[PDB]
Amino acid sequence: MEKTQETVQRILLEPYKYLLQLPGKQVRTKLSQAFNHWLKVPEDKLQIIIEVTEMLHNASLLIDDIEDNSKLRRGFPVAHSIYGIPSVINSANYVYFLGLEKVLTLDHPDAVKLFTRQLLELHQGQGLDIYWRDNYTCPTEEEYKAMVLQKTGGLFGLAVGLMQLFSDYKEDLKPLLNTLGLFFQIRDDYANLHSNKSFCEDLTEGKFSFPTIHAIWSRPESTQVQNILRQRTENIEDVGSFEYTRNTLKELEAKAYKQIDARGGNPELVALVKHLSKMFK
Amino acid sequence: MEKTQETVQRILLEPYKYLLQLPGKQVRTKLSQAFNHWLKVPEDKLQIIIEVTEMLHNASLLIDDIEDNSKLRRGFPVAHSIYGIPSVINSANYVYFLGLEKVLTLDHPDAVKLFTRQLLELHQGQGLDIYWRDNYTCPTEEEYKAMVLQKTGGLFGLAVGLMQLFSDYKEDLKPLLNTLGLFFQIRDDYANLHSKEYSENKSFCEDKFSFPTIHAIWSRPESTQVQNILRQTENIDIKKDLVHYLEDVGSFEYTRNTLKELEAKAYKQIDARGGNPELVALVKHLSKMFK
Ligand SMILES: C=C(C)CCOP(=O)(O)OP(=O)(O)O
Ligand SMILES: [Cl-]
Repeated sequence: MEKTQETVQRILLEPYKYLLQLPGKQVRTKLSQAFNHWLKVPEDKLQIIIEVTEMLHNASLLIDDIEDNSKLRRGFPVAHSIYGIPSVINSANYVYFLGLEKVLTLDHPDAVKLFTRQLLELHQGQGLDIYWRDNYTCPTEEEYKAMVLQKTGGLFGLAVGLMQLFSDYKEDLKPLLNTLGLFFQIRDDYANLHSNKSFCEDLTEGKFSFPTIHAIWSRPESTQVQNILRQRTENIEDVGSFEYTRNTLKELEAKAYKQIDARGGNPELVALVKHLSKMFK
Repeated sequence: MEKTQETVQRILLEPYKYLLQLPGKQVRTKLSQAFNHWLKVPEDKLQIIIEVTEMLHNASLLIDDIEDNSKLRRGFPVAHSIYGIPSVINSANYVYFLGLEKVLTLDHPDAVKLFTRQLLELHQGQGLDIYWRDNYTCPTEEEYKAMVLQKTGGLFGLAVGLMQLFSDYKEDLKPLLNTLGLFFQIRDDYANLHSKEYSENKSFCEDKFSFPTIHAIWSRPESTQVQNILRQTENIDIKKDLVHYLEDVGSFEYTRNTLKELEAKAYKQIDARGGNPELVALVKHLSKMFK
């Protein structure tokens, strides 16, 4: 049972390990560690939380790449181009439940409730993202943000919320988490599209991210075009798109620094935000 | 957030609601009812468990159809032809977590543990099935059986396990569950190759190994007639060929014998648990297929 449980687990995890070994930032690791400046979670619990968070993050990327027909991830072919969609779905989903299993080792009665809630949020966000893309209905800036706070902030919320289960630190971290979730997402959007080639391809495909959203709604005919496209569904700043994105990022950065200062400072979190902000300067 | 949650929910669940309308046997409900002879679960808990089980099962079917590249289910388009693979993955996975959420309403400390274990088993079984197919690894009979017990019985095991959490009856039903899991799957394998009526109702217009072909491959290890037949004819012809080869090597007889042993074992194990007329009658009816 040891030798072949281990073979099975290794087989099932192959697509996931492919992605995990690619060069990446582990921002969720770094964020959680920086947040522990406030929360003072014991190392053993923190390690579990970080593992859960990174597991779910990587698994969700496998799924994301299938859901939007991406070709590359972290510079390399997406897992499903190598292993097939079937094995990748299975692998990513297996990791979700291995994440659940690991949450149970936290031995806290609220942990599973929080994990369930955050996974449901994540799927709501993802599901909207997909729906818009499939119907070519470009979200507004505000719709995009709300979706991102579910799809991206869902996991940030899980890490910090699980930490809060093991901490007497009671300050409201939700505003800062919202800022950070938007910041990270929009920064990714910017990093992916700033060098026309990916940008134009996105527009062709109906792949919506912060720069293309700005570009689409910038044209006056946008409203009437988008309204025709939204009738098919259950759907309700004169500057360049990259400049607008850079400006949004600078605002989000400044806001983060304000919110960190409002919580008494956090040099490690500040240094992380500053490093990540080089991307758009 | 009130009127809006409902819209989003409906978007997310559309592929799942489509699949709910498709023909199906609802055996998991029938087996749960049969196990309730012993377990006598309070109706409020039983209703939740059955809903959880059916949700997880239907979600797994959405995923299964993507994972094995099915084109039809019971003669109708697979969900992902209608809604696309991205929406279906998202829908099925959302339902998994809605299932988790509902398991929490059972308010028993062991329910989530059971859920986790059984979902992990399900994924291991599915994952092996996929791996073998993708990597041209023909399993042995013993490996196939072990895979089937995970893939086919993972959710069966969850239903009964969750039931037993709210039952005074605490005897070990796992051996019987294993026998039943194998029996159901191998009977399906058999019926799908040996019975035109059963094939027509279930796998209408469908072209992936199974108990009989595994026996045929490993019993005549030098032959490659199975592989060669599958690589060839429109499916009626391919199937005839496969069927004749299986006939000629004794794979149908071997499968019938395996099923008879599984049947007899089930009756012995049911008797050892104190008897269960409903389950016995169901096994007997299902056993006609191979008599
Ligand atoms: C939801 C989002 C924004 C995914 C991208 O995250 P990362 O930029 O952290 O990707 P890796 O470093 O983990 O590759
Ligand atoms: Cl510190």
